[PDB]
Amino acid sequence: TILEGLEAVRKRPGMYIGSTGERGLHHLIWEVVDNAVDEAMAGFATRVDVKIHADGSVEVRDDGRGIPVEMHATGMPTIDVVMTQVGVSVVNALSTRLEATVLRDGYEWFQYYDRSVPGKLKQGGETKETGTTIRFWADPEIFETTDYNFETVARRLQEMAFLNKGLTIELTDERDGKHRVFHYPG
Amino acid sequence: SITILEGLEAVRKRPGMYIGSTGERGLHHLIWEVVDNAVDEAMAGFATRVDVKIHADGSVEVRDDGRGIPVEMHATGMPTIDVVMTQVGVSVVNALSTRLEATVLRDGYEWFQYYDRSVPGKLKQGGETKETGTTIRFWADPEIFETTDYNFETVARRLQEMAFLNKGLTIELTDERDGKHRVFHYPG
Ligand SMILES: CO[C@@H]1[C@@H](OC(N)=O)[C@@H](O)[C@H](Oc2ccc3c(O)c(NC(=O)c4ccc(O)c(CC=C(C)C)c4)c(=O)oc3c2C)OC1(C)C
Ligand code: NA
Ligand code: NA
Ligand code: NA
Ligand code: NA
Ligand code: NA
Repeated sequence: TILEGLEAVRKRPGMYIGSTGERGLHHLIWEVVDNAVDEAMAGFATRVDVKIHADGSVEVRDDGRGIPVEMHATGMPTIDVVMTQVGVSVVNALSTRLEATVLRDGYEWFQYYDRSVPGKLKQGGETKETGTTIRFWADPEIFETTDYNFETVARRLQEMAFLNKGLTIELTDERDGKHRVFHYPG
Repeated sequence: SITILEGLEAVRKRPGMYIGSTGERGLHHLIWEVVDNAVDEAMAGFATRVDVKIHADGSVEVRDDGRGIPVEMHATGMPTIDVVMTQVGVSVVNALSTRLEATVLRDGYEWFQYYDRSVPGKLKQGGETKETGTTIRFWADPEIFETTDYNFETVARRLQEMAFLNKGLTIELTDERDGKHRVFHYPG
């Protein structure tokens, strides 16, 4: 049933991200970034870092509270409930791979998803830091393009910074070295 | 299999036999081993660039554009990359790390592997690419080392020396803890 839900996304992605061209591809970034910016609005995060990797993956890191990793009532870690059932599960469904690294509850935690199928959540080292890193690889079977446009992403992140005064958003493109930092005082 | 585990446990039992000591000098030996493997690939004529990143979580990432660690099934019934990470020089880094991740571009694909206290995960085949190279990210074990705090200046001075001794190689160093950076490239 959880698998059927994610397969429904792959069958009709337009129902979830509007379309499967360049605008649909960029929706994967908007979803993950919106989740990070939500932590800034909530008063926990101060910075969101976005990287476009040369392998076509995108990495989004925040210093918010960290996606909860404790066991959920449904019998999987809460992070796995999130990545299989809520908004960002669409990103998992339409990615060949998603990795999550969370700083929370005194530890670094590692999870991966292989075509949306969770690995086993691993507890890493001790840390007082909190936050979330998500890295995802858009599925080229789904999208008409896997080419992210730096200028499109930069203009969106600059507007997000303008609506969320005091938030810093950094964007790095590892394909060609482009780098921008956006922030408005607040 | 018993022998492979015995070998890694021998390293944890007496790390001084393999990296000299378990203070700061010993800690920095983990970076030298991984970087040495990348620089050797470059100067054997297969790579042009080595990128070293000290992450805010205390992990170190070393990336090269060399041939990539071989990933094909080995005669022993595990992938060659798992033989490498459990048996050769870099297996000392794996043994003295709580975690090691390898991302290899080779044989037409991006490949993902992890090691939890040197125990391999299942090697995963990712997307298609002609590109080749190796990325290793490792988390030094604080139960082994007296300190896990790498020194930017120590790393920079050693990488500068490596670039000087290997003319034509680019070595880039970034430290996400405090934003420090260097790029070394001696023409040759
Ligand atoms: C993709 O996850 C997103 C988050 O994205 C990021 N990047 O943080 C963020 O947008 C937002 O994050 C929330 C949203 C609400 C709470 C929240 O209400 C918390 N309060 C708790 O006491 C708490 C503790 C454990 C727990 O399982 C839950 C409910 C489960 C949630 C929020 C998934 C809540 C908390 O600690 O963290 C929260 C966090 C991190 O919602 C998620 C989890 C869907
Ligand atoms: Na949507
Ligand atoms: Na959403
Ligand atoms: Na935080
Ligand atoms: Na990883
Ligand atoms: Na290469």
